[PDB]
Amino acid sequence: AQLLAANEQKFKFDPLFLRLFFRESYPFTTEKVYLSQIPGLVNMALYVSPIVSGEVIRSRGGSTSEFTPGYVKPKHEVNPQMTLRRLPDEDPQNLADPAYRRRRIIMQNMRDEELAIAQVEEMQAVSAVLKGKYTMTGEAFDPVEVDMGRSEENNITQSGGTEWSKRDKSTYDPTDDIEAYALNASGVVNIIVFDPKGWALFRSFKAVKEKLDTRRGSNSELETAVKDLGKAVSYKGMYGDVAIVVYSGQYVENGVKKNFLPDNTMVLGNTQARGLRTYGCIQDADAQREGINASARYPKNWVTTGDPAREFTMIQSAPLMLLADPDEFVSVQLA
Amino acid sequence: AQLLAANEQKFKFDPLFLRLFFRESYPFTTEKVYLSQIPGLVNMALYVSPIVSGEVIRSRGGSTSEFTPGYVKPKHEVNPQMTLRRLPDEDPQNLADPAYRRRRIIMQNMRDEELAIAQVEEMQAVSAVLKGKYTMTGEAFDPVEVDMGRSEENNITQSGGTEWSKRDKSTYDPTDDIEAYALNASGVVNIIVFDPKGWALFRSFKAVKEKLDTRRGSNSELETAVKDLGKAVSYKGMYGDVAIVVYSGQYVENGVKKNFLPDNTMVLGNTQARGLRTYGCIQDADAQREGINASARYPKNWVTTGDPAREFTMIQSAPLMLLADPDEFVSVQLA
Amino acid sequence: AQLLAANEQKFKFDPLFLRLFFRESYPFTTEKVYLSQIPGLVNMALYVSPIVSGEVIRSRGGSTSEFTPGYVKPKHEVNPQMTLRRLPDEDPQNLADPAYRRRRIIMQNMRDEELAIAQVEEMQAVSAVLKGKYTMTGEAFDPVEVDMGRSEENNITQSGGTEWSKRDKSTYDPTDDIEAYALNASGVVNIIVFDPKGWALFRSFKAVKEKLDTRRGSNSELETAVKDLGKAVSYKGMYGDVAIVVYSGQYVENGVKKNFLPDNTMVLGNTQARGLRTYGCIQDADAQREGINASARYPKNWVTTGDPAREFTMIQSAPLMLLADPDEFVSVQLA
Amino acid sequence: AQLLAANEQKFKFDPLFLRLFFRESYPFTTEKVYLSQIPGLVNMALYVSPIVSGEVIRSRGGSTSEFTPGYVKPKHEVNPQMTLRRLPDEDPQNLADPAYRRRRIIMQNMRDEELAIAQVEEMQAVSAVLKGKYTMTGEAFDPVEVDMGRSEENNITQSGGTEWSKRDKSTYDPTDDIEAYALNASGVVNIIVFDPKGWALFRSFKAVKEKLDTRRGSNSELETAVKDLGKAVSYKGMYGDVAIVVYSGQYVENGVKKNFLPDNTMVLGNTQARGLRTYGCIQDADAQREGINASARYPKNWVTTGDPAREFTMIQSAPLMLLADPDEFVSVQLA
Repeated sequence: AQLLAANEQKFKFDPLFLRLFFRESYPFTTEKVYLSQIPGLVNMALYVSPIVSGEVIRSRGGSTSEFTPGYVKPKHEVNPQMTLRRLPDEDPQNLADPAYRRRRIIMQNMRDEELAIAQVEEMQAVSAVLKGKYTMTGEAFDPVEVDMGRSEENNITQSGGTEWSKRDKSTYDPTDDIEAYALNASGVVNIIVFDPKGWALFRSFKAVKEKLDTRRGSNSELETAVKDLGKAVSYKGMYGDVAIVVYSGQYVENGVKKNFLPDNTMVLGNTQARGLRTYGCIQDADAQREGINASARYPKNWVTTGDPAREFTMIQSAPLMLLADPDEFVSVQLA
Repeated sequence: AQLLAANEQKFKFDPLFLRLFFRESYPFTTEKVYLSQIPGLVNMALYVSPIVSGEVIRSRGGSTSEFTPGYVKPKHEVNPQMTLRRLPDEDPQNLADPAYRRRRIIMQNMRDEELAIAQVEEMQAVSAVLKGKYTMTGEAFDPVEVDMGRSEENNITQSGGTEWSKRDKSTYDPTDDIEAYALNASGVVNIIVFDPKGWALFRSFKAVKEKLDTRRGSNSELETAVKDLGKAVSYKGMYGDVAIVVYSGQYVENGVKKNFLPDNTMVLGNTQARGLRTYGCIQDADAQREGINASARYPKNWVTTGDPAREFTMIQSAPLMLLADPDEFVSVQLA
Repeated sequence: AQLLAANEQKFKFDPLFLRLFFRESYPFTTEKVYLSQIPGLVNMALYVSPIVSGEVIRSRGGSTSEFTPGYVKPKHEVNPQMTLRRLPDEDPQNLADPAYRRRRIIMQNMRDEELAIAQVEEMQAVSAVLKGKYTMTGEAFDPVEVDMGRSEENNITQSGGTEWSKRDKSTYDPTDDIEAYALNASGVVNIIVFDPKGWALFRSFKAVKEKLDTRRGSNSELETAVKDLGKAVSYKGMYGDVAIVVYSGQYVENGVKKNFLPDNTMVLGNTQARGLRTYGCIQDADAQREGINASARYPKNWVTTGDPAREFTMIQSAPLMLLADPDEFVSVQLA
Repeated sequence: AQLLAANEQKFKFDPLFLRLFFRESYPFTTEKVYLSQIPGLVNMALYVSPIVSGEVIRSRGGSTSEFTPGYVKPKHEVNPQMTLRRLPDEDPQNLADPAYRRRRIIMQNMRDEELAIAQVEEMQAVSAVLKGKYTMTGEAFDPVEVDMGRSEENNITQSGGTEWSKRDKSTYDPTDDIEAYALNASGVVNIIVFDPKGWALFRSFKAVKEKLDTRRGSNSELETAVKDLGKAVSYKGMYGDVAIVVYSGQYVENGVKKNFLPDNTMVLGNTQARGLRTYGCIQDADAQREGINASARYPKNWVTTGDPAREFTMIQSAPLMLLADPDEFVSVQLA
């Protein structure tokens, strides 16, 4: 079987939530996740006298510091009969040999394993910061609930009383609503990412059109972070100070494709927020034997004999997508 | 007798269906097409505790998986009488040379042959995502039937009861009808490609021309399809969570021009829906000698003798356009 | 006499009816032009069994293929007594040399000469796409009629019914009228070339200026081919999906300048339309002696003896501006 | 132990006050900070004939001198239990090395320390420019007062009969009121930076948005100096000759965040105003031996033995932010 060196992917296509807020990652060397080891936030400086004295600063973890990671180990078979996809610049002549066919099917399995894991991680991040709460479910797995600690003031519901869909489309100005909803953000917002359906009603107002910018974007390197995600991510322009992004990602359930976000919703927040990317241990004999207990991903290839005399491929991981301060965003439930 | 390396075209101008739905291709190393050998889609990551053996993600195929490809091989004359278009100041001295003239005419003949094969692929694709059924028939070809698996709920006919035409053009709103039609789609819908006359009445609604956002800089990179296909595809604008595309493409029969789509239809579709581009084997005596049995296209230039003492150039293929999920679309038949 | 190879112009400034619709050129090797030799259309395909052989594919579609090229050979005399545009600080005393000045006047004569061919070619193009019928009639030239094949339904006049002049200039939307004239075009339209006096009334409608996205640098890339001929061509901008451009080129008669298009005229065409730039044969003994029977232009410098004792320079060309599909464009006579 | 030269930080994150008003710095070689030692201002010339010598010029600067700065000195331990951040594309082999892990911990502790000092260095600046009065407190410090020498008229709070909150929101123009506030500013006003809670009140006026040209690009230098703080500061636009900034940075208490400015307040000044950055002696036994008595910061690492047996890293400085003309800024307490 192919060794552990079969890890040649080096593709960074994290979709808009692991790249914009959850950039930093903290893999752990224990079964669970403890927030005590996390550096946390810096304190004040606390004026003291001259050399007379001096007191030591300890960065605590607060109240809750024990979470259970979402361990995952999806498996594929490497049956050497699947018809290989016609990737470009592929000569069938140096392809008929099994030594290359198997070597490429292994890489294909690695690619779609990594894609599934990363997409589940993004689903986890969206479930985390769309409402602040979160849960872990699954067949043959004990349910687990994770609570960030989102304040109730950051879950503004537009349906109650005053919506946006029942106002004049040529006289109503939605800037005041945006300011009133972003006032309680605990920090200046610059990202107001919408939904594909939710953006239509917002843009339908005429007052936004003239003020809205389309000048290619002049915010930051964010346009570079968007151009790679050309399919499900669109960058629109300037609201005057903040950037507008419409994101329409999809994920594949049992047989049906669904969006990450609830249909008519939007979020305000900051592009400089702190998003934890904690990971548990890869509870495998080989990983512990090779000192790779603290890692984000773990590929493995082997051949099982006797009853299932087949060769398999696994990518084990354990995400616990976490947010430092849940109250730095506002989740508007539009209607 | 030119060599077998005469396939230098590099013209990826597939017309709006081989590029939005059937982006994934699969050559086969066997005569028929065994759909069970397709790797298939990917489910999320379904969680398991790291003490129990994981479940193998296997490509569960359908009840029927043994299809027959539609072998197609057009051949052309290379008689050095056909006039040649003038490339910009391409040294007209060498034109009189027959050796260069035949080599030049081979290239144009190959472009014509390839264009003569692009259309059968989309004659298959239009039937596939318009009805879920397709018959391959022709002179000296035994009829073949392909049942994609489309159900009744994805073949709504507007004539069944209340129709759009027999309403009031200035007051009626079709958004509710569009939502009802998209309800039974088994997945997100964002593309509703129309007909050149199936759209002239939908726009006639007073509410539609107000709701439709015809502004440039629209949803996504889909406008690239407009730039590539400036001859048959237009992009009318936005409609909320769905774009408006008018496809007046035409295919030419023996002497006449005809439309791909019937006059009054629309397709509630997903731009991310996967479509198979499976191909059969090149069932040619020469092809097996060089190991080109599993390939998409196969050119061959040769010289016939005895009765038709001329020389021909032929291109063989076997397109079997397929969809993994036929129920991902809705074919509404307007009236 | 100067050598024939002294033909250095390479400054093609074709005015938007030879660079937008008539890109492809077909020089001929026969005194007349045989349209049947043009490639034209290619049939779709035939579903054939892999065993039996298919039928040969021919080049059909055209019936009448007889046309008379409009031979044009203007000449200039090259006496060295003219006044010349003094190059800024390049000719301190080189002008004193008669040979250098004569070579300069030869170059300038050719530069002025090519315009007398470009103007007639563009006039041919306007005659083609404004009515579909063209007449060749001049002194010492027999009158000949050429008909593109344009149907009568594409020469619709705004006078019939309610013209735009007798209409509201504040509330009415001409988009309905524009599209009502656009179905009978056989292909999506995106070019609406106007005449400034005809375009003046269309600009008046408030719905236009509300919809006329005059934002420069739009997704349309035609302006790249427009700014080169900025003398008489503007670029008004986008109109949703279609592109509005104003053309006011004026061709010089014997001493007077006349507009290419009548005042209240407008066209609907596609920027990727196929236009033929077929050329006849230069029926000159000198060209035939060097095998230049098939070419676009053929300069000739030669000195006369005895009665008109001077030196002359001819340029001979046989332009036969043709259209593949004459019904693709629609020419409306505004009112 | 880490060498004293291990001071590789090169991060400049001054929060909009040390980066715009308090540029120049004056570290001191004496324990207390004597104000009478600043360079000061200069007389004009004192005209003198060129036969007689002129009096030598002497500039002193200020009278009240014997101030006393705070002597903040935060510490940190290097307990090698912290879960180190997974730096992108770093190998796991190096993480096993204890020396590299210790160096990484020291480097992170340096960042945490330096982010703890700038908080006081900015709280002092905010307190100085709101009232010109600022007291230093803290356990075991004997609170020390700082009277900048403000006038009384430069504290105009809107508390009369008419305030900005209880008047007309459509016809009132705040230009006159802003100019009346800026009249007693001892200079030309240039910055009207807001606290966002107080900003939202000003933003509601239509007379503001009818003239607030919030075009992207502040002045070509301000937005260059403020993009680094994408988390705390934001730029609104230009109000004519002046710009508007919204500062929302928060200073953290022992466990809780607090705002630098009172919510409904604004302050007016200039970007060219001079602000002193006087420091004091770094009263350290080793710093005296290394000839660094007068400096801005002083890192130190040591290993304690026996009772608090650990290894400590400490940063110590002495900030005594000052101004030359404290009465040039006007702090309006809105209502």
